[PDB]
Amino acid sequence: PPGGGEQEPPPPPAPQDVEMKEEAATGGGSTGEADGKTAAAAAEHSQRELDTVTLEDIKEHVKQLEKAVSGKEPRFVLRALRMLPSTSRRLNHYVLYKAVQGFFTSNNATRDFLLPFLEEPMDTEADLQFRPRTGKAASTPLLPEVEAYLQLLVVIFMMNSKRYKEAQKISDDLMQKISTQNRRALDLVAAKCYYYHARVYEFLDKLDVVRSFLHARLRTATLRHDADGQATLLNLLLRNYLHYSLYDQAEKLVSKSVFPEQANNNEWARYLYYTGRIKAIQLEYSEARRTMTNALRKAPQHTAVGFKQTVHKLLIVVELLLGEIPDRLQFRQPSLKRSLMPYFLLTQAVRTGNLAKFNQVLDQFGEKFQADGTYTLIIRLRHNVIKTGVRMISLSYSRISLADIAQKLQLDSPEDAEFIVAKAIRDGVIEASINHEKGYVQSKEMIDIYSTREPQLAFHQRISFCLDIHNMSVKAMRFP
Amino acid sequence: YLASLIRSVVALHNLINNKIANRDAEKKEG
Amino acid sequence: AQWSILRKDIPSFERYMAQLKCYYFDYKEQLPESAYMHQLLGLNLLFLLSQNRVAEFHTELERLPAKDIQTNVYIKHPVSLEQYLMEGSYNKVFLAKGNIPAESYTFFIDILLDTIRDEIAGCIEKAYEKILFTEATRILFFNTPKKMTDYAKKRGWVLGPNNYYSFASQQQKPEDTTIPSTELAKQVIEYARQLEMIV
Amino acid sequence: DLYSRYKKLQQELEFLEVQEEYIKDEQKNLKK
Amino acid sequence: DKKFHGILDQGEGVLIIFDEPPVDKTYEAALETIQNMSKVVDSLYNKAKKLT
Amino acid sequence: MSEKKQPVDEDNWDDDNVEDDFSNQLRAELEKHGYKMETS
Amino acid sequence: PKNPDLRIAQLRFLLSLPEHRGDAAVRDELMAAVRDNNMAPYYEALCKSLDWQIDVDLLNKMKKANEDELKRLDEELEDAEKNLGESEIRDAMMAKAEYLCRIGDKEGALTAFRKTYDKTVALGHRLDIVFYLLRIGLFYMDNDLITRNTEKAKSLIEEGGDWDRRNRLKVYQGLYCVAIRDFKQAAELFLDTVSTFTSYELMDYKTFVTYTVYVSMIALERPDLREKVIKGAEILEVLHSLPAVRQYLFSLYECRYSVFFQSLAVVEQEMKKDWLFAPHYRYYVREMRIHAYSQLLESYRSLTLGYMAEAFGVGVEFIDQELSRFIAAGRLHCKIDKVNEIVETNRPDSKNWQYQETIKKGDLLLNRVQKLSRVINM
Repeated sequence: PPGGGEQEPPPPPAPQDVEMKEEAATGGGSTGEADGKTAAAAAEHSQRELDTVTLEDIKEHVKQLEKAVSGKEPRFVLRALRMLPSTSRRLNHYVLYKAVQGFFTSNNATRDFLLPFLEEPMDTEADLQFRPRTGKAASTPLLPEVEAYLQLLVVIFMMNSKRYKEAQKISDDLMQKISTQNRRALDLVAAKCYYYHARVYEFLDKLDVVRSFLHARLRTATLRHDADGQATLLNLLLRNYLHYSLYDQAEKLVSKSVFPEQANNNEWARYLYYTGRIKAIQLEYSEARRTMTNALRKAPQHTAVGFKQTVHKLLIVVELLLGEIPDRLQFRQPSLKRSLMPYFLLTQAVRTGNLAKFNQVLDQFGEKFQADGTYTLIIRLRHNVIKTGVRMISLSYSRISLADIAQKLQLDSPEDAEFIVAKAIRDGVIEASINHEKGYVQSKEMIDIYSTREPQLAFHQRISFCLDIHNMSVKAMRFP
Repeated sequence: YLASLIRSVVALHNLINNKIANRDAEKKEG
Repeated sequence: AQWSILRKDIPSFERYMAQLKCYYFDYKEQLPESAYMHQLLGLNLLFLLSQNRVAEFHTELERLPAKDIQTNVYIKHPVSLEQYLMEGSYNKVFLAKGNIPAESYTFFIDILLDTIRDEIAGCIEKAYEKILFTEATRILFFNTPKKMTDYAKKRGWVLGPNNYYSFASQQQKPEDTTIPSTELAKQVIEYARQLEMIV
Repeated sequence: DLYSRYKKLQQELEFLEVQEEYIKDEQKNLKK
Repeated sequence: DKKFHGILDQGEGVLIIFDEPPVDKTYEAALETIQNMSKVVDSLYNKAKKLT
Repeated sequence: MSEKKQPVDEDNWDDDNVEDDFSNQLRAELEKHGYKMETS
Repeated sequence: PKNPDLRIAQLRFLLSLPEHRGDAAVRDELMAAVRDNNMAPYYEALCKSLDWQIDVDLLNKMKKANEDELKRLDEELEDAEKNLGESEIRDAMMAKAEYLCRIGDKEGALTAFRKTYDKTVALGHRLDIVFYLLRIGLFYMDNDLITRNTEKAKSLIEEGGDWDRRNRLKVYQGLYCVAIRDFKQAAELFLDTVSTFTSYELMDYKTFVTYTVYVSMIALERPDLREKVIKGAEILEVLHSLPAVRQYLFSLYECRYSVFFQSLAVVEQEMKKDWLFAPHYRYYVREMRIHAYSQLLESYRSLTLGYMAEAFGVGVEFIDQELSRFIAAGRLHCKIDKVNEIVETNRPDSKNWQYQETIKKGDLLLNRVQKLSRVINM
């Protein structure tokens, strides 16, 4: 109390003041923009939702004693807000109760009164007209309530709060979404409640119970129209079915719901991660690595974020399933130190023709390979141990004797050198050909890639994308 | 590369010049 | 399932095996271990290798935590087999045929080798014209078999004066490639269309 | 009210399809 | 030292004489504008970053 | 902007292109690469 | 104090890291270490060398004497003489830190430099201190101090005085050769070789010529290399002194490739005796070996690698394996061959070169306006 207790009065009141006026001006601003000029995609909806991912998770973790978040429940226990006097009565109460919680002690939430902080705030004439207010101020008290992590009769405090909030969401979904479309708000609300309800089903039994309900929310999605609702629920529905290590992937191959068609640069980024995971395991290697490449370069705007460490981890494997390998560890992180040492020393052995070192890597770093969800490399990367050099030779040489290629690939027999090169050309490693008469493996024709109509194909791709930006820009620019 | 790109960037310049002048009259109405 | 593979029946074997897999798709699986499961999967794992469902082969392998490597030769036999199909190793498949821990897997392996023979055939059915009977022994297989009579009656490859004749499988390539003139004139039109017409 | 709102949305929708038509037509004819 | 427009062959002992293409100018003037257009997008990149 | 996909997470300063090219090819480059001539 | 000092940092390297080399460095360092009053840094250097010897307490009281003899000078000075700035308190207390740079470690010297930097008002005395920081950051190759004060030398100082910056031009590219920047920034401002006397600010001349001739044939192949270093005459004086260096030049320019390898063999082994050496040797030779190949494959388009067996060196299979490693490296634009034994080349045309650059820069700006269009419009 003389050391830290004197610096206990400054942390409540300024987050009680100006952080309160954030959602007070936003929730006032989002409501009036839901009333008039209802197409508010170009408004404060997005960045406030970018804040609720980032800011309010690190603005507060505990329920903020001396009445900053512990005071939110005696603040919003009494909200009528129904008619224009009932709002202006409560606008006086927004002045009164915030002043009382800024001065003195209201109902102090000592981590236990959460269900009477879900009835009586929802009671005392709380509206479904302010269903964004009930939607936000039920999803935001998940975050002091989960991140306490004491988990002692709080799992049901999670469970009741989500079912209250989603029954409010269902009551929106059937009754009068008059020019509002709370799906923009309630998508990440459906996500954030079910990131941790997934975590609840990590501490306890399996989470196909989530997936049956998540089909039902996706069944009521896609029927109205798609405005990010199908997009957010699809990545959620895919994740457990990929997280389970059963068969599980032909369900996604038949999942013909491939189109969100616009995803605000962030759903589309990790959507391409999960479908790249799928196309890699069913041996469609070349299409997988190029959409893994598209996923890697789409959201790098982060700070050592860890899933960037994951997409970078898979992409080097699938290109080691194609022979080529780039520089990888040139952007070393405080966490990449753990993940560079296996895979750089892995491809060190892949480029060489060594195998007793390669099996030494497997015994050294099998636990991390099993932890990363990549058991399958040992059955599929031993293929490209011979396919790396034969692509390297057919890139270097032009007309090789197959007798000479056996010692150069240390194949220890000249007669099966027909068969590997037959496997290379039938699968399309190199466009070369064999003369089965005196040992020739001769290469392609002369390079003719300017006067043979091929520059027109790439030039048509760049027309069809660049002026497509032009037409999409002119429509999107002039709203007034 | 010379006609499709440059016409797009000019129309992209009309994006930012509109959206700045839109909301700065919006936030400064009251 | 044991009766289905014994009676040489293709659509019914996968019919019962799917419902068996549906019974290892049990949601509430207390289920003390029926000791026939691992070779039962190995029947399906070898069968679905045999009809060239290689994409379905590797996506089925997800369900086993440590039985692939630590033990269980019934599952270890097809994945070591599929490893031998990868790099260059045709002959080890045909040599390690004669080693099965279970019953002989005969209805799987003969179709399995036959769908290797046509790949060797489809490599050797090219326009590369003539080889001899010793190339049939090396590439195709089998010093003097009934199989040389098989390909004599099915395909050509007739042993003439100690010489097989494979015909030219070479294409003709009739190309002008200015004949994309209508579609190229079409392709220019939607350029100027999409510049204009939104006024 | 639930039927009368529905026709009033149709009548306005038919109208402001006509006004976007000739303005797109007039702007073409104005360039000459 | 570019005194001459030809090429040699060791496998033939044969000197071959050819000419040069002077039509580089259109593509050369094209890709210098891309260096200009790369900077104007960077100019609009932080213009949207400084204010939304 | 988390995705909840986090949960886990000149010495060598510009070398890795040259290092991915050659690593250990008797880097002294003289005792065989220059000493061919006694073998010829 | 600091002026002949950098040869010591050579013998710190040469004695230590080649463990076989423990014969001659200690023969002329220890007799130099009992001289010059070198007392603080050599304790770890005596650990890696022969273990101990009792001259430590001999010069300990002698380094304490000259510490105290001039400490009592400038404390009596500041208590009696009342000028400040660049006063007698100034040059006595910089003589304390220059007693530290010659004798002590860096840490007492650098904090006395920061103590005396804010007591100055003239830029010439400021820059001479920044001369000292740059040299002591070059003693111990500490890459943190040298990046800072060079910006201090550029921005905060050298809008004033003049031609004490060419002394630090040789230090800007002393940084670039100890870095991997062996390519263009070193050879560009090494090219003004008109600075002659082997001073503190010009640490050596003849080895400076060898430094700027080794780095020079990577910056440029023939965009008139021959005017700046071969038609250059003031460079041609002192490479007339060194015959092996001049032979290394003219073998490459007059296309004598067999004697070029014998020259390049001596260079790489002579490079081993250097303390800014770590970026050079594995990268320098392989860049020059592929440099000689590229111009030799020029002027031919049907070469036979049997012609490399005598016009070039020997080793038919040696040329075969080294071209194979370099073609697979993405460099050395030609196509090696087996049993025909004809090294055919393939170089692009004008249009086949220009089409590749426009499709690389095209997709770069296309991706650039992909992301920008997604930042706007929500």
